[PDB]
Amino acid sequence: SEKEYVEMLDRLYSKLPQSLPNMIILNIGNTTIIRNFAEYCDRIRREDKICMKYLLKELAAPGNVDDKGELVIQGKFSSQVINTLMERFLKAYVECSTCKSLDTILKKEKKSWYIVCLACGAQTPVKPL
Amino acid sequence: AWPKVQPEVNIGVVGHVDHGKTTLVQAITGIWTSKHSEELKRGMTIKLGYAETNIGVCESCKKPEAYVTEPSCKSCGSDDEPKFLRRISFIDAPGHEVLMATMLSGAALMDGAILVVAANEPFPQPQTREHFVALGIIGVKNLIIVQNKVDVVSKEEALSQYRQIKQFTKGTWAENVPIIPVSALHKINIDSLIEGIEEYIKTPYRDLSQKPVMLVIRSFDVNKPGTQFNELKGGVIGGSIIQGLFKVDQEIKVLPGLRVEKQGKVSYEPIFTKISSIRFGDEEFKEAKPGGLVAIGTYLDPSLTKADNLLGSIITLADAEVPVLWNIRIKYNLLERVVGAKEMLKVDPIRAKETLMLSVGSSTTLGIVTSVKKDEIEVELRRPVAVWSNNIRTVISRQIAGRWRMIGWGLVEI
RNA sequence: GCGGGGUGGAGCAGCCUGGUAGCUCGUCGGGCUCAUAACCCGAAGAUCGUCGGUUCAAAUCCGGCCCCCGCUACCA
Ligand SMILES: Nc1nc2c(ncn2[C@@H]2O[C@H](COP(=O)(O)OP(=O)(O)NP(=O)(O)O)[C@@H](O)[C@H]2O)c(=O)[nH]1
Ligand SMILES: [Mg+2]
Ligand SMILES: [Mg+2]
Repeated sequence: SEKEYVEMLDRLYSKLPQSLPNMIILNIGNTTIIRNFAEYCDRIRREDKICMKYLLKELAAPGNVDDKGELVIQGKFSSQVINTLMERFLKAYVECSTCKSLDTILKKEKKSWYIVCLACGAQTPVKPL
Repeated sequence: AWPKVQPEVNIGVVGHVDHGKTTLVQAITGIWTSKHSEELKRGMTIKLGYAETNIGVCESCKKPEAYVTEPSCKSCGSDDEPKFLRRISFIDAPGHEVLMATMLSGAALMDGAILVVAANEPFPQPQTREHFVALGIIGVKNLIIVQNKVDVVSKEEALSQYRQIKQFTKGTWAENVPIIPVSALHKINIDSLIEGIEEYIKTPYRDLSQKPVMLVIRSFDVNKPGTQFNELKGGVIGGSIIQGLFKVDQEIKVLPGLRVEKQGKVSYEPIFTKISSIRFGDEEFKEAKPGGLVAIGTYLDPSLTKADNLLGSIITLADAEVPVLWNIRIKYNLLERVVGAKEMLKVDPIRAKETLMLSVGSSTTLGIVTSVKKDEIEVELRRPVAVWSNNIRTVISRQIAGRWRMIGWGLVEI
């Protein structure tokens, strides 16, 4: 068992010294088209069932996700207003308390929905909605 | 999403000064074990710390980078959520010599050990012997040896010290303790280190049958400066459970606990209470199972508990019974050399009226001997120790030039 | 809880009751003595941490701020 050091050193000698996608909300007719929703919330492990949970209540308009991952909204809205609206998801569930890394995920449970942070792991008392 | 499971295993992180110990526990957990201001301001380990993490393995990816301790697999490039195994924690010891006795406490708690060696100090450093024999007196022969800080030392010098330490393995209880090269800062090869903890250090078979005992290591008054009288929480006593388990609203006693004045002489008072909280890090569990330090707050006043007053005491069920003897007998076999010593002289056998230091589990005492026999002694103590089992692992030292270096291994026959 | 010290080579006075930056060990010069120490006299030395308000007018009333800080501990 002398090889238990050699290769481990050889690959020890190979380790020596994400951002928000620019959501472009456009409108044609009475709809809302986006560009990179297959890699906007899937950059932070956000389901298509859970990302359209609070937005349906905050816009009061029906809608669903597509097969590619894009999100279609029924209604006319500007670009930088969707974020100012969905702040109650962008700050209430996908942030942390001491790291501010944005690399966080939500949990689904039987009594509350927690904030699993891949920087620290800090949660808060909140009830899913 | 990943379950919330308390740790089921402890691992002793021991080694000499500047070895990369606290930075190793940072390499595994992401958090450090320097928690009192002096520890930072002096930059050396004075006391034992705590740190926690999980383990998940990506069933698809190759070994070992996928062995990451968070609900993610992205370091191996996979989208899958890894298989969870456990939640793993450590006992971060000091390297200093006036501070050695402390880690002996933790030696009675760990279910494993990762021992570090300095590639960038002359080997074998004196105190390394003392750590090795600490593990050998307590008897946790399960050891993972590591050479550290390899980024300044070349691969040939690393090989030479690897041969030195492969040799350090042969001829003792540790013939096959392995060496997996990592560096504690740059986060190199730590995946293979986690794999090593897993494979070679498994959690023992648990005994949920014996009277649940809690071995105190620390305690605090969480009542912050400015705490008004409406929200007063009890004083937390933290340790690790080894045999049995603890539950919410369990009726216990702290033993020995306080000193009080009794009958014209000195004695101690058994400290009775009801269990009000049991914590594992940042997760709230209603039961405490063995494996990992378990903090229990109760209906006790934290003035009796703040600032590590009761250091090392035991706590048992308020329907239990433990022998409390002011003067205890010991079967002690003497070390062949003084292990942490720069120059290893002989052991000068223990003569009557001498002063000796004991660490029982986590509790510590000074004592003077009253009846000196070759293998058996009866020593008068300044405080009675609680001996929950037969012939418990005490660790014994005599004072050398102001540094209490060990002299043998002892057994209290109750 | 946030607050204090901000000033000759120095040590602190010195506020509220605003117009001498105040006394002492020190520093150079002169007296007294046969000469030295002690004792008497004269000058030199910060010009108040700094912007700003009050104020005819400010260490002196205080605020903004730059520095030194300062009574204080892991909060399972
Ligand atoms: N480059 C490098 N520096 C390290 C590593 N581990 C620790 N250091 C740094 O080197 C110095 C000494 O290491 P230290 O962290 O004290 O290791 P230690 O064994 O825990 N020392 P002690 O237990 O006495 O407190 C510190 O400045 C520390 O940040 C490592 O793996 N690589
Ligand atoms: Mg250390
Ligand atoms: Mg004279």
